[PDB]
Amino acid sequence: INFFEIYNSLPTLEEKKAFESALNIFNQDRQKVLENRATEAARERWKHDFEEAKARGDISIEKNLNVKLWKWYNEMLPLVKEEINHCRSLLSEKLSDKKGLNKVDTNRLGYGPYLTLIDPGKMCVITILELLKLNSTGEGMRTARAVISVGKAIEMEFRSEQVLKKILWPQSIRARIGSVLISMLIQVAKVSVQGVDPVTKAKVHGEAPAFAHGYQYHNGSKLGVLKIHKTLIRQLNGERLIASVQPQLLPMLVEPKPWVNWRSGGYHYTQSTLLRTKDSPEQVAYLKAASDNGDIDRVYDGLNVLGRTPWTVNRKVFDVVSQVWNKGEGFLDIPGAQDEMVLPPAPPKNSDPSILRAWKLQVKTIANKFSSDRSNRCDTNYKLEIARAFLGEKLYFPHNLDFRGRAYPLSPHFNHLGNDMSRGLLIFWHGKKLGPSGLKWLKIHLSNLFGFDKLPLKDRVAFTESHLQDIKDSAENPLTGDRWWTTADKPWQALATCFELNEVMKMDNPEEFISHQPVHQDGTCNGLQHYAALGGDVEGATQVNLVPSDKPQDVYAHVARLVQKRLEIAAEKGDENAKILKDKITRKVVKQTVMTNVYGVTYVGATFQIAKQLSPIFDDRKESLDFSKYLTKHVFSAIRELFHSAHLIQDWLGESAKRISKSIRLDVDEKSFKNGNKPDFMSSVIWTTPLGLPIVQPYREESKKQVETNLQTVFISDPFAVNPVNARRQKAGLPPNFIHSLDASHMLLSAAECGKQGLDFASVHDSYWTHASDIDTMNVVLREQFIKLHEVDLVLRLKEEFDQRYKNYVKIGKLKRSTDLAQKIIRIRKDLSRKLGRSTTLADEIYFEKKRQELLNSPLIEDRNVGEKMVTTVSLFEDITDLDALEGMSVLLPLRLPEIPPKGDFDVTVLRNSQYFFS
Amino acid sequence: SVPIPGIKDISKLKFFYGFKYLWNPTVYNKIFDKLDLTKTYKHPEELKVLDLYPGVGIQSAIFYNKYCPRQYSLLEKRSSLYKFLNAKFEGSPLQILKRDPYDWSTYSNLIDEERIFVPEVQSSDHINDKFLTVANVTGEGSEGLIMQWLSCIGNKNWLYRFGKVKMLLWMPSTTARKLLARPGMHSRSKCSVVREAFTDTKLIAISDANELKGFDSQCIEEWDPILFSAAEIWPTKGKPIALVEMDPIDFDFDVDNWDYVTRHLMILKRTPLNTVMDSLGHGGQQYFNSRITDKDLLKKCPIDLTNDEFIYLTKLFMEWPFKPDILMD
DNA sequence: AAGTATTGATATAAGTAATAAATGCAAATTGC
DNA sequence: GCAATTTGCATTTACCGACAATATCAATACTT
RNA sequence: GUAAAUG
Ligand SMILES: *O[C@H]1[C@@H](O)[C@H](n2cnc3c(=O)[nH]c(N)nc32)O[C@@H]1COP(=O)(O)OP(=O)(O)OP(=O)(O)O
Repeated sequence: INFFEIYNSLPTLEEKKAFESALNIFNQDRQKVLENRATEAARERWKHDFEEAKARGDISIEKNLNVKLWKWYNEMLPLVKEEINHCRSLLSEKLSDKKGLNKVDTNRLGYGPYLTLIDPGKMCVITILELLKLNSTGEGMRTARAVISVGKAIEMEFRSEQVLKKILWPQSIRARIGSVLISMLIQVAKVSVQGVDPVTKAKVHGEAPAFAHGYQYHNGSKLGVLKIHKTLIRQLNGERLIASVQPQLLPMLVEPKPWVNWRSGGYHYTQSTLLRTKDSPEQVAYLKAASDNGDIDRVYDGLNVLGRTPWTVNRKVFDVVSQVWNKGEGFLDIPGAQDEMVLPPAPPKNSDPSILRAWKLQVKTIANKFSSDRSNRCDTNYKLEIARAFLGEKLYFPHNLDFRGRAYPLSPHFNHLGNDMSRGLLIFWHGKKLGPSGLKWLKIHLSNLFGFDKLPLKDRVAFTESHLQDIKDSAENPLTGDRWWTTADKPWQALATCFELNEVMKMDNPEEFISHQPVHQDGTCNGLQHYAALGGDVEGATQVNLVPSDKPQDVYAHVARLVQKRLEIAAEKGDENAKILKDKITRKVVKQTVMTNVYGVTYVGATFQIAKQLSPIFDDRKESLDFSKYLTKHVFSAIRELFHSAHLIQDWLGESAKRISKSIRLDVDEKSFKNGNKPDFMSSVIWTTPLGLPIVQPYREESKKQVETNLQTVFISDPFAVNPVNARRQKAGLPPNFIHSLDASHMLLSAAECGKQGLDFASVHDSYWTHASDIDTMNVVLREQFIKLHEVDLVLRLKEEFDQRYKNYVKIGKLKRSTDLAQKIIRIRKDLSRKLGRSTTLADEIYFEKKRQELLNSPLIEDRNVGEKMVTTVSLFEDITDLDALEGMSVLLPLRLPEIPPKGDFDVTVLRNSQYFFS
Repeated sequence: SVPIPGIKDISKLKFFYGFKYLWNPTVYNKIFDKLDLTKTYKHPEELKVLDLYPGVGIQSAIFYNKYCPRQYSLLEKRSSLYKFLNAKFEGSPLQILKRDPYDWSTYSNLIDEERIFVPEVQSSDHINDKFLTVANVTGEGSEGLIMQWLSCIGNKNWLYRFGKVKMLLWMPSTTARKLLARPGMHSRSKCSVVREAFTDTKLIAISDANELKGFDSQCIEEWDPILFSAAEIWPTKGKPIALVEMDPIDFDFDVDNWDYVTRHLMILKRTPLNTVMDSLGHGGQQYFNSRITDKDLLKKCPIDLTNDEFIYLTKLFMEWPFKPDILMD
């Protein structure tokens, strides 16, 4: 049976739709089975195996593993019920007069509801699952997550049980409940082990506990492991019965449930959150407030359209991939099977210590290469196994957003954001007529898949026409031939398109042909495009293809020419690195650097990327770090001299982020913070995207503190306790976050409009994918949505939003005492200190300012007069136009963000006629 | 006939790496008189002394001009200090060597094949009579080397294969307190346990007077440290400095098992032994509760345990039928 | 006055050492 | 003001000399 | 922490 071939064989769309409905009805049950969680089936299986073993009367431990687990569950249940009894006793009593008791009730409210029955399932499965989790075998696991993972699994059970009908659990509570439950499991975990006496060498039979607590020493720091007995190690290894409760995430088989709330959507029976919040309470609070208000309907529509497109696996490409994999040696991307690591020969101990350390570094290099190849082989094997399992089915991909808004799939193993193989093994499920333009668009897609996207459309089609013979030969013989697709920039997608085009050319009339291969439309340097659109800079807009034209300018080619000129003038002087690198600078070696410069990649990241692109050439094979850093310096000089309008906006955003991260609330900080003189900064940069999604930057100073648990004190960090913000992280992360939010907003608008028009839309950040027949309509939609997004002044709206949200805030700053303005501040403080009777401090000044705002904000007219009469530290600065010009005692300053950098003139509507803008 | 470097001469030195030296011939002669090193070593001529981190060399010069051993050895790596030593001690009968005492292969080379320094071997019954070691490890960072030598005492691999060798050790004042902690004291640790097991120590000298409150009074009165003020050491920024005498003694137990038991017990140094046995292995609490018939030991904390009690616990752990493999570590 | 509790420091092990030499990215940030 | 100084966009996967360290004790803080 | 992938 093969549903894809059945679908292709069905001639008419009416019975195609009927078959689709029948397939949906049939696969509903399979989807439910796939999403099933083993928190009840495991218990039923254990009970059944125990009963059958008892009925038989004779069994052995290997098949009695489930019997032992059933015994453990039976012995555990009374203890957890007793704990719930204690919980009810402490919680029910209304009196709240603690008598210095050692009893803890904070966890009790957490684990009261439902943990009386299903809980032993989770303790058993998790403790068994983490068998050699963090190299505790030296058998065993680190207690750090062992308590946390148990607690997290319990929380997920509460959340999973609610969808079938304290939103975020604290790390302290999760650690407490995990510790309690693991201790209870340790108490009654028993196993029989036979030993030999040392004195008499006689066999002994004696039961021993299964799980034992312990500690280990690593470089002078305790670790606190939790170990498992040898007999259980053998039985688990000899049976391979993991029986996990959380299934690995897989592509769906049914249309994903449409997004309605921030917690409802995605998988049918597994809950998901609209944002990939790294357990930050502020982001969750803001997202929930936005969802309750109901102003992200367009985001919901965009996500629904992104997730509604069905996929399937490409059998023809999968066969070639499987053949290469079964051969098992080095290929385009598959590293090949390295059976065993070869230990290099070592020099004798009599050799020099420098030679000995050289040998040690050689062995380290060999080990690193072996480990990298092992990891890549494991990833490829996982991906191939999933592809083989899902071949012939109707895939789906529910999508999710990170805290900026960019769209990612929910299945992290097999998706279209993977590598070249991952993208190649996927084709659209629906078949659409190629039409008059589909043949041209397929040829263009192949042409720019080989990497020749710097040439016009007619030249690309001419190149495809020139190489059609090699296309046909390659598709006829994927191997045992010229292997032409191997030379392509993206060989696997190139190979799939070669198959596609060959099948087209064998057909007499290409227009009647039904194609499935997606067609990639992408923009070049999306960050530069968005900066040009924001700043209205025509000089950059013409450089990055915003303005209509007939020849597509290449920013990468331009910067490559500049770097070549720099290396030429350096080689004229006579630098050896200049001589080496002068002629071998290409587009690719600076593509990543220039693309991610807008993204905020620093010098080290630039060196890493440029070395990554330099390595495959092997021209500098042994070590190219010095060449990498010199070349990054030159590339940075070129980028600086090239871009200025982008840099103005970047600097404005960064400096505003700094001023926000150095701010103090007027009202919250009035409470004493145990410091007085030095305040703590608790404000994070927050803004709203044009769609309506509120963004809260999570960068904060996270400090680990020991939390008290039954087993030990676990050294974890609880994010729920608010902490001072990381000003440097916020300043360095505001610009790229803003740009990526704009990218995601444009994605969602374009996806919503395309879905309304009826297209099949799949997007990977900048690139948007669609059938070859719908490329023109998608392009029109994209340009319209870009116009709608950038018609208004986004930077001006951002400044207005900042000034409206942060109206009643003050900043701290140091100013010279010699300033006459500072003298009046001391004059006001002298009266202020005397009235209170104690020394005046910054906290007292903030309290006075809040009192003034209390008089000003009062709707009563008589109250406003007193506010004007009351003069405070912030009252002095109401007349100073330029705070920077005025700026030795620390004094309060009002928070005033700089006015937006000058906006050039550019009618963004002009790109509607442009064709090389996004292609 | 060896000139002691002058305080001005030490003053010219720029790099000390954090190692505090002493420049008082009076204090050195008082310490030597207290030690009475001629009692154990009744041949001044037959003595062969190896020093580690000699530094300025005032102690070495005083020792040579007082005893005149057959060959005095100095093992230093610091460039400036080596230059100073060669400049000041040129033409002297003293021998200057440029090596690194941290590197294990240094002693193995020096004794085994080139044999620039050939020691002499002695039986383990009595104190060695030809080989003496004097060390200065006052640098704060290098306190781990002291524990390494303490373990080498038991392993009989570094230099104690020649016999039992007396060590004249300069130590940071905090490491002295860590090592010389009587049972029940707050500063007791596995370092103190291994010190008690392998050697008997007498705190010869200590600079800071206030520091003496951190030791045990009955041991202080018997030891009689030669107190000196803090201004007698050239680098005055560092913490106080102590000297100990390290005499290896005979012992009878399995070193690896004893190390494992002490290490896994003193992670919890205040929990009663009624419960901490479980950390050793699976069912260890039950097994040791069954085997031990003494209630006092069942209630004593590991910080109060003595070496005899630790050896008894090691013997019981060996007698355990289901003991896990310590060698996995 | 009686207390009790939350916070902060210090040690733990022992060859991925230390200290000074070395070197490089610079810059936005953190000590005095 | 001055010297040093420690990092620097998002998402996912695999692997490991090993990754969120823990026990205890005193000093400050709070409550009665 | 190491490596890789994507933008
Ligand atoms: O900088 C890291 C590193 O020292 C250590 N660490 C964390 N996870 C691992 C691991 O799997 N293997 C090794 N050898 N070391 C590890 O902890 C430090 C702190 O880690 P981060 O704060 O960067 O957080 P996270 O664990 O999420 O990092 P990563 O695993 O994603 O890189």
